[PDB]
Amino acid sequence: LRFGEMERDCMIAHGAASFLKERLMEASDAFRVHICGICGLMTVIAKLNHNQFECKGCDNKIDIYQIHIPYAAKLLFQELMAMNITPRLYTDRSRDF
Amino acid sequence: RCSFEETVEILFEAGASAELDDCRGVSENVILGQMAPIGTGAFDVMI
Amino acid sequence: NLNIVLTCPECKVYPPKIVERFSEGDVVCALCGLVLSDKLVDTRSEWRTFEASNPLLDGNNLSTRIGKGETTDMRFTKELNKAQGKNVMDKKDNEVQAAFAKITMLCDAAELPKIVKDCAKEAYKLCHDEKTLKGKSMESIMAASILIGCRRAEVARTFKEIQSLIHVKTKEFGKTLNIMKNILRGK
Amino acid sequence: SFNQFVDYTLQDIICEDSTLIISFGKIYVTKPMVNESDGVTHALYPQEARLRNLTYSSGLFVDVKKKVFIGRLPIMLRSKNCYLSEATESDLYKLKECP
Amino acid sequence: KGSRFISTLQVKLYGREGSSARTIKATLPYIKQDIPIVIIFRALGIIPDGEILEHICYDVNDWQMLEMLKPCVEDGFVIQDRETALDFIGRRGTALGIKKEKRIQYAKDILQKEFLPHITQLEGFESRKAFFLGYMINRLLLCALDRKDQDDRDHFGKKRLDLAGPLLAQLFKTLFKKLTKDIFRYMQRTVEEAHDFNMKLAINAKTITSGLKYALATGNWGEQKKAMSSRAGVSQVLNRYTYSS
Amino acid sequence: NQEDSMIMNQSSIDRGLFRSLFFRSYMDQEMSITETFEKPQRTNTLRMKHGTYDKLDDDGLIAPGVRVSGEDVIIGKTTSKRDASTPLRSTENGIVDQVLVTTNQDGLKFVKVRVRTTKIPQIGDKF
Amino acid sequence: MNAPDRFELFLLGEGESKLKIDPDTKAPNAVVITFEKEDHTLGNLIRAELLNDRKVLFAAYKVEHPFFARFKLRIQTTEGYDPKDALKNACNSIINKLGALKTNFETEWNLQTL
Amino acid sequence: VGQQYSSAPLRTVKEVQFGLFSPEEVRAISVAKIRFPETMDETQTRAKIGGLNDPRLGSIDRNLKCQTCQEGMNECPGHFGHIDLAKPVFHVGFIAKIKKVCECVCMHCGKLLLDEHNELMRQALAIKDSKKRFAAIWTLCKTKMVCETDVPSLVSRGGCGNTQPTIRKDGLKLVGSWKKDRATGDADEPELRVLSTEEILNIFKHISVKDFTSLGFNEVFSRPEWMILTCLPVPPPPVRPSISFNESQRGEDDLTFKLADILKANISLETLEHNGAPHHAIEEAESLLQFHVATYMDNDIAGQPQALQKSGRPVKSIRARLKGKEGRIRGNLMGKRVDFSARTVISGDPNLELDQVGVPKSIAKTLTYPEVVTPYNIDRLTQLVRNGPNEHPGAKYVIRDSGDRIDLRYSKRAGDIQLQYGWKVERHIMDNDPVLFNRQPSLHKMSMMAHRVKVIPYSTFRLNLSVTSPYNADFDGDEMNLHVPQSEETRAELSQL
Amino acid sequence: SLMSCISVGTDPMPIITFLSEWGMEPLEDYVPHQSPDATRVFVNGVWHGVHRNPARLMETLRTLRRKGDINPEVSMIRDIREKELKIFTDAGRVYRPLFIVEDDESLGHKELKVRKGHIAKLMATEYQDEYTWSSLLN
Amino acid sequence: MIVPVRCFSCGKVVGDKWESYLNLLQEDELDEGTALSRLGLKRYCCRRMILTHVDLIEKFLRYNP
Ligand SMILES: [Zn+2]
Ligand SMILES: [Zn+2]
Ligand SMILES: [Zn+2]
Ligand SMILES: [Zn+2]
Ligand SMILES: [Zn+2]
Repeated sequence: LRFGEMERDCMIAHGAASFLKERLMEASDAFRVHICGICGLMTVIAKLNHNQFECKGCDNKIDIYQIHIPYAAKLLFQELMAMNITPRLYTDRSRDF
Repeated sequence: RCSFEETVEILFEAGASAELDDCRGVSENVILGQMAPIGTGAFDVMI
Repeated sequence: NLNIVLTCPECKVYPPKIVERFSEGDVVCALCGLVLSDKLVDTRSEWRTFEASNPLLDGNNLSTRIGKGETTDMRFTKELNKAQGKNVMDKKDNEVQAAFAKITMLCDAAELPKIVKDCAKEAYKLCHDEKTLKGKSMESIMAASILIGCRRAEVARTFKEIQSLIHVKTKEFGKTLNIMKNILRGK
Repeated sequence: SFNQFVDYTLQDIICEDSTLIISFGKIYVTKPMVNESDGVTHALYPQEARLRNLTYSSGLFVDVKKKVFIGRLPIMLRSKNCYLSEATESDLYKLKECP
Repeated sequence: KGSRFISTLQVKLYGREGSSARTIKATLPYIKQDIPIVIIFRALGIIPDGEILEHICYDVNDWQMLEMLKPCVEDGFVIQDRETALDFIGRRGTALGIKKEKRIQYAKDILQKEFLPHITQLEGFESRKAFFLGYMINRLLLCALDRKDQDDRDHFGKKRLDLAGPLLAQLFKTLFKKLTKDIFRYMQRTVEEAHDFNMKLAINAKTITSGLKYALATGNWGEQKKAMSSRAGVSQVLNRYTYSS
Repeated sequence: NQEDSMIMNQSSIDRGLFRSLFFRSYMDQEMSITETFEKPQRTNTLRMKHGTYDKLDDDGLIAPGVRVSGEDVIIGKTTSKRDASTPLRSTENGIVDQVLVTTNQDGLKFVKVRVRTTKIPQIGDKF
Repeated sequence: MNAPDRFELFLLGEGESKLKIDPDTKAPNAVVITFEKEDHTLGNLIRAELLNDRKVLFAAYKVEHPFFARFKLRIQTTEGYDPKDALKNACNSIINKLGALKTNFETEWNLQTL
Repeated sequence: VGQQYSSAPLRTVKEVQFGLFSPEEVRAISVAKIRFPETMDETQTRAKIGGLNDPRLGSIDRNLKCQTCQEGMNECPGHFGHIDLAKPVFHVGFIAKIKKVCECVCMHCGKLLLDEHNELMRQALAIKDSKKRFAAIWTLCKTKMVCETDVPSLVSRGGCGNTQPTIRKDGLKLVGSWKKDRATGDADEPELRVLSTEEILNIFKHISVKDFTSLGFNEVFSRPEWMILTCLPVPPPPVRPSISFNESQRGEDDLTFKLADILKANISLETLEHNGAPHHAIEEAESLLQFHVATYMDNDIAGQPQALQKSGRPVKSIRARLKGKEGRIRGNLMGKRVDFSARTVISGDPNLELDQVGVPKSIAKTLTYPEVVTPYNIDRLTQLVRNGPNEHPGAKYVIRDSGDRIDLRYSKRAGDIQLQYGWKVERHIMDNDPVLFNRQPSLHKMSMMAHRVKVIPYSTFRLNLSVTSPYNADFDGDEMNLHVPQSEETRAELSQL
Repeated sequence: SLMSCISVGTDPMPIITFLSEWGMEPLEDYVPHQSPDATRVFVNGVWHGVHRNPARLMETLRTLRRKGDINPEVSMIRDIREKELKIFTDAGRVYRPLFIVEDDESLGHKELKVRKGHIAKLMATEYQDEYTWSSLLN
Repeated sequence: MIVPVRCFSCGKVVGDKWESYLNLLQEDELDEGTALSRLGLKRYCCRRMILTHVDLIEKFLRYNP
């Protein structure tokens, strides 16, 4: 069933933050993606068995992160790149500066 | 701004001018499916 | 090497149907009674007319053909209809297309059935390639795709009558009757 | 409105820039026909056409000067052309059509 | 009957209450501008002022209206003959190179077949059309002088309802035309071979039958176009839940 | 019966008050690549359904009297042998009323299976 | 499709006894007897008869929901008088009257012609 | 979530650095090369050519193969391909931007039209917003159409007094007018020419760091030279899926079609420049590659729509995907179809408590809740396991440590069952369970409220009447939604808030 | 509505003809200041001329509609004060039936043309299940 | 579509009374009102059953197969 825009706002109104994440993730879109620690892209080749990862063109074999995002999100980001836009994802609020 | 009317263009103008997103917005945490600075996500619980 | 399997893991049987389920999905074995993935792939839900395509010769793409009433094509229609009409000259574009368009004109006129009327036109595209004593006349092998096209039901033939129609019912029809017997015995 | 299209409008549509640089004359409309493979032309009825997923359409013949078949015009279930237009009550029940 | 061309004409009244010289202009099809009424009138044969204003104002004692027309004359006083009035169009959306001659005919053709197409599309009916343009401008000014209200858009006796007949008619045309044109194509190609009658013919069979079907079957009243939002769902599957429905 | 709900005499309902019939008809059609009505049995494909094929006859059609439900297979189709057969709609269930085997112009095998149920006024039924 | 079976209105299932006696906690000498597969017909008849006893301080009943055929009967009696006996007595008084009703009716019916 | 372990650390996204793909990085990232506009067939033989969707990208037919990453059509984040265009092409979303940059920088030497010398310019350079800088600087030097050699402090700067063009948008191109030869050379008319891509490239490649800074450009994440598409990224199979309706033919996607159109338009161009080059007759194919590359991303502009008669026409172009309502962001990211919901007609029940909700038995049996096997419950839980998914106080599925799922309706795991501690028992929604019940439209906090469950017969959601006005419902046939919290914290958040 | 119908379209020509045979001074020879009290006639949006004494024309026309000579569908509007007479023969005008009240009745006042005698003639057809609806229109 | 056996509200047998009612209309030449009352149908619940029933079955029977 549709848990569209409006239903979300109510949950935000109640302040029900965890429930909101379980609804928009754990029920529906829930996907795991590997990310380059350097260029926030989904360009990591996932070789789960030889622990081999690689980013190529970044040469990351060490600096790689795993995230939990909704598959629709993963699509939006990929479709952006498809349009030459880079949605770089970083795993630290401590902004560079 | 994505979530409202001028989605595509907003992203373009944002990509063009290298915008950094804090990710401290409710609507932004929803897109990434994480807890947001809402009631339950305004404090951190530790041991 | 591509190996794809659903083997339960716990009690390998090598191998048995695991169910498609009705609502839950995941194909749990009636053996170890475990799970495999989450499925999440509805094949019944194909792209309707509301994007899907059923190509029989190569791969269909399309270009231009603008008609949306937003801004008039006028100047731009001729800009793009000429520009796409220049491109259908680069690498032997004509031949299969000419054959299939002329094919749908000769059958439609005699009202040949689409389901098997189109079936024989696929046979022609298999016969136009391969080089086996065709002594090809275009019209000749067309009377083969006029016979197998009428093979759907006796729609217009009475194939002899459609042979007696128009031109070339004799020796050139003989070359063609042979080509069909050779194509049928070709595995 | 449909009887006006069959009887008049339709004949008027044939006569315009019809003559070529071949002229078309009177145009006739038979009662719904069935052109099927493996057999004769059959007289179609509303009921048969609804069950078999057919098009209740009739012969549209033209008189070409230098008689000639041109398409099928789906008929409005009760116009001058439809068999039901004249059918009686007992007839309708026999054609499996609600009176 | 026959084709059913829709080319609206617009007599505009430039200038609001109390502006400097309220001018009256008109919007023609396939022309990238507007032309003051006096000019179209002289282009129709009616040259002199007053003979023009006799086609508009139906009383010489109505100085009020005749006064409003004064600034109209002012525009056209640049042109005094049928040739220049046909020429003030300089054709239009066709222009650049051609000098005269070519353009004048484009104009004649427009005032014949594309301008006020109902009434008559023939040749020698200029006075009938001129008189109507007048009447149009009279109705325009009647509402500009506050003598008569604005036209009521919602008046039902000014609206129509296209049933089975008229719709099928539109379609039948398009498909009968696409037919007649394919005949011209199969007419060609045969550079000779003498007889070529058997080759032609039997086309109308399929083309018309699929077009009559496809529309009545879908709701797209256009055949493979759909870009024509006539697809608005004419021909819907019949309601059958209750007798009354 | 507040806010536009209504209490109904269950006893009248038992006597037939406001019962209705409900027919729903499913339908299906058919170079040397032809579809066929039949009772499939794998080979070697395996693309089949959860539904029960046991109620179907050899022609791939269910006979009238047969009572159906859930996802039961109403028409069996096959084309080496990928299934493409219309089961009954998941929530529905009733009794096969009639089956009809026709020919659409292009010598196609046409099949309409009608299914009948009787719907009795229940608590959520709108009046 | 969620409708219960019609016989669940008078046929006790598994682990359902006609009666369930639970001592009330509010008052003294008070008892809530749950009736299974019974409706107003009994509930109201037993309540009314229980009110005729001059040693009965309280007696009510209630179908807690129309969906399930079951009711509760609360009874409170004077010290020393068991509510269960009050119940019995009621039940008996009920059977007697009905007994009389039966014969008196049967007597009049015979005296009738048609 | 449901996938395999990883030695990679799990993290939360904290920043989103937006930018543009350098034609260098597109190649450095890519794995494909894409030569052929065909898809699968090789003399009929089914597979996939090194053209579209194949060389190293994801797959179809349930094949694990995918850039040595294995995993298969699930957990394969699609991988990006590569595709080199002949003559560089403009990007539809940036045309608008590209004019504004051209009108703001002088052609040839690629310098700003104004320096700190102009006091109006000084004020505009102090502003700290990409939006405001680039807009203020534009409005301040769009008028000027001469590259000043000398300005009063006369001071000296960039030397090349060439006249600037007055740029106008026509279709997918930029045409400019000049004003030169001082009424002696020629006679009167300007020099109307079309500004090609290769020109704009050099200009934008030759502008310096501090001219980027002045404009909304990072130099690292966005250089103006990248608003122009040299190298085009190819989106993997997961963005553009396949599979059909019958099962004997293709059944392809729209994006793929336009990508094939891009390739044909690109191949025929490379053809003319190597073999027979008929000069200014080639440009008729460049604007086609410009049209497809641009149309692949947008098909509502001011030019002309798209194909094809059949399919879903006109096509989609990524724009249509992302676009608000019924598309990604609106109908996929911030509004999803969630699991564990239920909908029915509602009715009044006056014997319910305010805070309850009558859930019809059937819905209770379908809706599940993942509770953890615990000494506090084993008895109750084990008992449910035995009641099975066809009796109300039962259960379906039983989860373990690893992640196996023992379907209970199919044969599960042997005889009397032996529940182990830590396992999870998806158990039917029982009485008193917290649930989020709502009626749409949800324009309130009141439209979304947690209720105590009460499992009843018949198939209608039954609610207390006093709860009527906050959902703004009545029982004329109103339907309502139900959601079941899945976590132990998530329950707490419904019964506490 | 229950009684509404729609115009199907008649030929305009036989009326345009009939007009100029009963006045209808053709628009070619119109002298506005010479005939001020004159009414201007319209057929299907076209101005076909002018006509003094439109009052007699009007009655003639309505009688021909009611006798059956001019198709009943055809609508005829006389805006007396406007000095205009518009005839429509267009296809697609919604229309409805009405009783006629023409006061032509010597035995007192204004009355409906239909009478009790026409009705027992109508009900006479009903009982046989020759007086139709058309016969009430004719 | 046939006479309802037993009225919905009362439950009194009503299916056995249709031909009797039809006869009292046609031949006896009575008014619906009295016809019902002579059949024992005194109360409006058991009365609307017969008065309101449309014997559609008589038209369904006219279909040949
Ligand atoms: Zn990297
Ligand atoms: Zn197993
Ligand atoms: Zn992968
Ligand atoms: Zn310069
Ligand atoms: Zn009754």
